[PDB]
Amino acid sequence: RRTQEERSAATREALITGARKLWGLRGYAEVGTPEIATEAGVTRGAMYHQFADKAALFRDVVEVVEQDVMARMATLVAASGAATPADAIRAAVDAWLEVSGDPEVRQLILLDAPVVLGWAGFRDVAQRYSLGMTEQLITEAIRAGQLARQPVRPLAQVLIGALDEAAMFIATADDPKRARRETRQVLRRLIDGMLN
Amino acid sequence: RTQEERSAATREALITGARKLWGLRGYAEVGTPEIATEAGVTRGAMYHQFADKAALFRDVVEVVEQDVMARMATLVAASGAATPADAIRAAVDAWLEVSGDPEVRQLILLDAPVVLGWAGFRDVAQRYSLGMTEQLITEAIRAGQLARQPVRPLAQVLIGALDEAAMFIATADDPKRARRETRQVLRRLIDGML
Repeated sequence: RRTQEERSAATREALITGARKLWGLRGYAEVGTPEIATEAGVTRGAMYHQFADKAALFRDVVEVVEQDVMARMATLVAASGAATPADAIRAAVDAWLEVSGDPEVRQLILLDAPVVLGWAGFRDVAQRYSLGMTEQLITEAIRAGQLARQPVRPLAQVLIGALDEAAMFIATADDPKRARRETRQVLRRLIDGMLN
Repeated sequence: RTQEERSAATREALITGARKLWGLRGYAEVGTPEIATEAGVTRGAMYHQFADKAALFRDVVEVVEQDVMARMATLVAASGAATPADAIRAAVDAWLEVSGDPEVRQLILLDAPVVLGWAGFRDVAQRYSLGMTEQLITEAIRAGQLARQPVRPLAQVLIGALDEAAMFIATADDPKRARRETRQVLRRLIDGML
């Protein structure tokens, strides 16, 4: 026997896992909640006990994917050997271009999320984690004397705007391999210009 | 009067009314009946000019983009900028002024990427503000004022930064200080870029 809180937690995770998989492959518009409930092996009644509607489930999917994106990026940044805050910023660019190239991340984060959530929803749900990490890297680069002292939150929001748009440019390009290479170069120059 | 004069006046009334109402309340909050009513057009005539709500939005974005391009060009010329690099610098101030218009933010920044999709909006902006940015970047490179690099990605990434800068100011608890701080970080980023 499982306790009710245990069954509720296992039900919730199965739905997030199933929605993430199916929406990742086919897009938010192409998969309904009945097919997701079936995929998770849960009844529709249990599903609607965890999530009021389709959009509430998508929001949780986005949160979980974004957390995964950050963890994957931290691994790539650690693998780059970056040993200063500025070098971590440079590596975070390449890490983002690699992870956002994941077809599931492309579908869920780049194509679906800005449309399903709107601007304010995407900032609050999707962007908040990356914005916080970016603010920290900026603060540390200023502390280390690698970046001129300046307002941290506006600069972080501007960088995130540039990085999100870079991923969109690659994701929609008729030659994504080429677009990724060109975009990587302009982003590296933009970061190097931002720094000392 | 002439038949095309009628359709053109009908088309222009629908775009003007849709621009105004969607500008004030957002695409999702105004239906085509309220727009036809604002424009003084019948439900049949409005349908004859625009197949669906999104088709009308596409023409609204075109004229708004045109207005943004013209306002940006006017302010940059008015700033006294006389080199491509100074024109790029002046565009920061010009955009922060033009983007203080809530209709511009609602239609271009909030609605357009949702209603048209990102690539669908790009197809419109490439003929207007995006194309203009690409040209200014090309000229700064030709002048040796900007490091040679892929023009199309740089133009689009810079616009992405400017889009979010405008939204950061608009939602700030203190918008007046946010505009000053955001101008500073944008100027520093551009000056480092040049």
